[PDB]
Amino acid sequence: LFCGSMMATGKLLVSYAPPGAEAPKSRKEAMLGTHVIWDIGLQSSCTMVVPWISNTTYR
Amino acid sequence: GLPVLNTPGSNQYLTADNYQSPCAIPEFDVTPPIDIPGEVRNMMELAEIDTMIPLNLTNQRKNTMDMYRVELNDAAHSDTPILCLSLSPASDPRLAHTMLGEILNYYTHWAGSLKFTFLFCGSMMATGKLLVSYAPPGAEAPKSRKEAMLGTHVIWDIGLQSSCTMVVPWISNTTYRQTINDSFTEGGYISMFYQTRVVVPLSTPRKMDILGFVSACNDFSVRLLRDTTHISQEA
Amino acid sequence: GLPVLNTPGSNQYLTADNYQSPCAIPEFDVTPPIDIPGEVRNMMELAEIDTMIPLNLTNQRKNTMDMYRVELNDAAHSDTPILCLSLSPASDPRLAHTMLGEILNYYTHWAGSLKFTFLFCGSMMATGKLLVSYAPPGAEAPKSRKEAMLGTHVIWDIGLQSSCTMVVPWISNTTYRQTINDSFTEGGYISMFYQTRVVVPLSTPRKMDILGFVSACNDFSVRLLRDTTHISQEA
Amino acid sequence: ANNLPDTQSSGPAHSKETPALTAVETGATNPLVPSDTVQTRHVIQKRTRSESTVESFFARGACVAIIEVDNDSKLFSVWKITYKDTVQLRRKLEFFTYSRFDMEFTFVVTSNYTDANNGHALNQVYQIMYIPPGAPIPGKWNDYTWQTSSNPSVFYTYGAPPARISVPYVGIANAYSHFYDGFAKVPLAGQASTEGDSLYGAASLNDFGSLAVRVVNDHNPTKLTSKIRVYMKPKHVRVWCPRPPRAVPYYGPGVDYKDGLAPLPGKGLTTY
Amino acid sequence: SVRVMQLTLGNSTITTQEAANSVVAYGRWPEYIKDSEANPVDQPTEPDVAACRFYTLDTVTWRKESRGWWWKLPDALKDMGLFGQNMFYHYLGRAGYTVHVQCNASKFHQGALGVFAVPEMCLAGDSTTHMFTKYENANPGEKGGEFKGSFTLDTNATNPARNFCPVDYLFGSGVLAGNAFVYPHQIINLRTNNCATLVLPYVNSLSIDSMTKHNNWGIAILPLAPLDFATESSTEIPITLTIAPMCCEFNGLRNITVPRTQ
Amino acid sequence: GAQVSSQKVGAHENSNRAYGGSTINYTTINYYRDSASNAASKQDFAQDPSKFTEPIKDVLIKTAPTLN
Amino acid sequence: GAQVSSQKVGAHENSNRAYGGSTINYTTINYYRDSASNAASKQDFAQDPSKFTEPIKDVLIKTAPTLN
Amino acid sequence: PSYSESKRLEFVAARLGAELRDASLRMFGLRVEDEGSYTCLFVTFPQGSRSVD
Ligand SMILES: COc1ccc(OCc2ccc(COc3c(Cl)cccc3Cl)cc2)c(Cl)c1
Repeated sequence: LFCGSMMATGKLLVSYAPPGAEAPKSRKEAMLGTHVIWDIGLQSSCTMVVPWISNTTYR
Repeated sequence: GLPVLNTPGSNQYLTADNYQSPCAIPEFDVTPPIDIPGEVRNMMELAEIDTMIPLNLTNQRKNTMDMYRVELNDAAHSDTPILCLSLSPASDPRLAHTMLGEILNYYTHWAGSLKFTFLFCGSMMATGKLLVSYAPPGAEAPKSRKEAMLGTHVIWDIGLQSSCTMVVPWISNTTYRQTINDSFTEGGYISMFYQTRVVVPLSTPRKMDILGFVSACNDFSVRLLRDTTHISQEA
Repeated sequence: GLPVLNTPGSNQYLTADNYQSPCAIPEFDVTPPIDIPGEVRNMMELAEIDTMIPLNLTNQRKNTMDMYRVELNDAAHSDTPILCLSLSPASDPRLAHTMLGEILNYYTHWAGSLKFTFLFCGSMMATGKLLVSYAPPGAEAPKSRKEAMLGTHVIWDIGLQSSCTMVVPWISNTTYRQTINDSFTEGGYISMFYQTRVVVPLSTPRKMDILGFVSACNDFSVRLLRDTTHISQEA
Repeated sequence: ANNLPDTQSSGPAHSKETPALTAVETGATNPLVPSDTVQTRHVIQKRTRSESTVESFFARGACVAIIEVDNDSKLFSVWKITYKDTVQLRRKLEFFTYSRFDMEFTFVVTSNYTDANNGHALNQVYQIMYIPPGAPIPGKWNDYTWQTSSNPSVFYTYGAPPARISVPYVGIANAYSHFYDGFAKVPLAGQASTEGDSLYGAASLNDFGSLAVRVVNDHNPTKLTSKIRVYMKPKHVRVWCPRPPRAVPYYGPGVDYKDGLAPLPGKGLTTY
Repeated sequence: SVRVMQLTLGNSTITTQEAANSVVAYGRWPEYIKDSEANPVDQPTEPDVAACRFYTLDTVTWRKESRGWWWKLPDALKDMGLFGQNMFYHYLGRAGYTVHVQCNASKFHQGALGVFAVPEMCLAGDSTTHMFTKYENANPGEKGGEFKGSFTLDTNATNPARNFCPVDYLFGSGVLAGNAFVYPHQIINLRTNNCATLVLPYVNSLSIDSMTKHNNWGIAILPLAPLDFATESSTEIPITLTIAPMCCEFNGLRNITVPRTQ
Repeated sequence: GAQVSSQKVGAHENSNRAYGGSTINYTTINYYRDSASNAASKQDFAQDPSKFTEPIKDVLIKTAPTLN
Repeated sequence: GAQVSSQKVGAHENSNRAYGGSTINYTTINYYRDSASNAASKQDFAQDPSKFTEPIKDVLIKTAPTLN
Repeated sequence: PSYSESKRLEFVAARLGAELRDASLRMFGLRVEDEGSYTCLFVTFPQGSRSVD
């Protein structure tokens, strides 16, 4: 949820990287995994779904 | 053999003829075509696409990106024109180099309606009303909003829809006009004025640009293919 | 008589024209044909027959029967190429003089698949596995079996069936390639390596030859008839 | 190549439909007609776009080369086939990115004595031989290459109507590229800088081959010069992807520029 | 509405609340090669979700003084995940794209960016030698290049730069920039939209080509109306470029290509 | 193998032949096997400029608001 | 005595004449009694290369062992 | 400059731009890959798709 004023704008990148590689430290690495580019505006919130990507049937 | 009689014109070479001739590479296996996107059938299709007009040909702005920018400001209302143009699409320096003008320079005659679209590039907080006008030839070229308002005009209110289109209808004596500056086939004048004034609140830029676009309407046509003066070759 | 108009091209002589002309020996009793064996209808039929490739153009072997022999031996396994070739059927010196290359030199464009057949001429007691490869253009030409194995390849096991064929598929950007060495229409690389090694028992020759053959596949075609550089005439 | 629509009469309006307002940011052009912004009368439109069809625009023989031969190695000349040696046809073709058509070539041949009061020669016959990329190029005006057993040749007799031949669509691609944003080679890592280097925007080093022209008659000590002006006309035309036309002077085969970079004149913003 | 959208490709989603529709170049949506237009006979590879996803290239910053930026496709994506891998492992490659340019500001900012997608976007060089720009300079990758306000001839004969000199009003190729609107485009006018979205089909005179030797599309971004804010002579707003290849199919697999650099 | 098309008469003579009959038709016969040898028929079609003028994904009406 | 054959159209004009009608046909008439005077029709057939490529007595399948 | 495959070659001309051609070639090496002979042929917009052996 964005709690800035109405006059504030911006675009953010929310990301999810399945295990096994180096944890993303730059937008460049994060953008290679599951991600949602959130544009701020009227709809105040943005949802990113972290899909079930696993080797085992249960964690 | 069969008796024949040679008529005048025989053995000549008309650069615009349309005859058959022997093929120098017979039985050649021609590469078939593929469906490439963006095929064109008529040159007029290109004349109907909006192209940006280099409206500001002042010495410091001509031949730079600034020739396309016409600046407005939040000054108090004035009746003086923001810009002036002559409806000579192929010859007026501001129209002659647009996609429309470029094509018209390969033809001797043009006829049809045109449309000018203006884009407001000020901030969202800026408002204003402008009067775009078209005056058919024959009288004094409008120098005040009072004269311009007596001809064809569109009062543009600035807001959400950023642009406004003014159609310059085909109003002519001759069935076709010439692509050169000639008084007999003169087209008239285009001008813009402030209806009210550009108004902005505090912390907002007081000067902004507008960009102009020109394209042909669906009743536009050209004829008599000729050579353009827009390309030359020395030696 | 009937009024006619002479068009440009009149009275010229196009070396590739196809017109009628008067017969200088009228009513001549032509000798009828007989059914002679081996008639040909298309030049491409000849390009589809296996012809031996002069693979060994080294200074001592070129222009001798040894230019056709590529020698192998029972040495321990090595990753270095036995031979290297460029897929320029009309221009590569090793391909340009085969029946296929000879025909391609009478045309400007070629397209289609090719096949290389290799014959093992060692004794019956000799065994071995070889890797024949084809790498489409664009990367470094393979210099080790490791790089070659990443492209199109056939692993040939030597035995009863003395020969092995590797088809070089038509993989091209352009619809037709040129019959000259040109990078824009480059074809790739052909190379051979030892998969295991040639093994022979005692009292058996440790070195033997293999012969290579090249022919066109059924989807091969050429176009634009031109003159060959393979024949000249001084004075 | 057809008709234009009629103008329908249009009366006054007072509605919530505003075709005059738009938003060019979308990338679209507002399809307005006069009746959208003014009151119009009914006009039965009889004008057509018959002459602006892609075919009619190119249906003209344009000069692409002037080959010269001096019948006293100049006894023969070779011209690398191209449309970029001249500017007029080139600029028209470049309104599009790709094209596909057949070609008609007409040859206008002129000759004259260099000397006002010296020499004489019998009527000349010319041989225009097409040398497809790969075929042997003549070294002398009379070597074996002029036998043309496979190359197409045109023998022109001076004074006869201009010679003319047709050529099919000969491209190795599905269309001719007026612009090629690439190279014929990719330099690989490790190779010498001399290696893998090629011209930007160039495809084959020899795209269409060239023309070899010579006078077949035995040359006389008389000073004579001939010029073959090559005219080409694209027929059965199809073109793709329109581009803005060339605004500044051409500077070579590429899109390079150097000299006339300030094409527009000055004009007052508020001057009609 | 014309203004709210969501684009999903593979594992990547893009949302926007201030769009101005989207442009599909020449009205053609990207597609795979049909059997009737096929050329190479070998079985193609189609990475699908692994290559056809949104890749975010480096963010550039727009200032009052910016002249413009340009990129080449597939060049700008050559180092992007599995798309780049497939590009270098295969002799031939084909792909369409969804270009999404991002640029947000505020209601007190002004400026308009013209985003053009140009087929065969050949640029002008810097020397008197024709077509002299070298491969390494013509293919900058994800960082792309910039437009200049004037032409400046490289005179160093000993060490020629062999680079491009794209003058902005000449569209970097000797044509007037105002006519660049004949190419598929959108305009990011700060008072109207956040972005520009263009769907580009594969355009070429062949069905498939070498992606390393040839760039099919060029992306040019020019400030049509310069950036301006309140009273801050100092203003900088970033422009992020996110592109997703579509309908990728490669032919002619061999060892990997490693092009020469810098 | 003759192709008979009609001409688009511009200037009309004071004849009925200027308005009808074979007098406003023209005849064509190809003499060469290769289509390249043929002249241009010039009976060329047109098309919709939409691919250039409105390459928009979500179709919009001019009367209706473009930005919705 | 006219022979009317059809051409194999390579480059197509933006006409329907480029796709059909007598506009894609060509006409031929022989003027000489001797067949030698005739031009070449060029409507030439092909054949099986087998007489050269596989002049083998006992026919063999490529999938099957050649040496059996 | 394009090397038509004789791996043992060195090309030294001011290329990728232009000059034009007073070009020098070099063959190393180092075995007697002898003669035989060699030719040098140029191409030209005017008459010169030709030269001498
Ligand atoms: C995109 O625009 C283009 C594309 C290709 C072009 O040239 C291709 C071309 C190929 C072969 C020949 C050979 O033509 C000839 C023959 Cl067979 C015999 C005698 C004379 C000639 Cl002249 C001529 C032109 C040109 Cl000029 C413009």
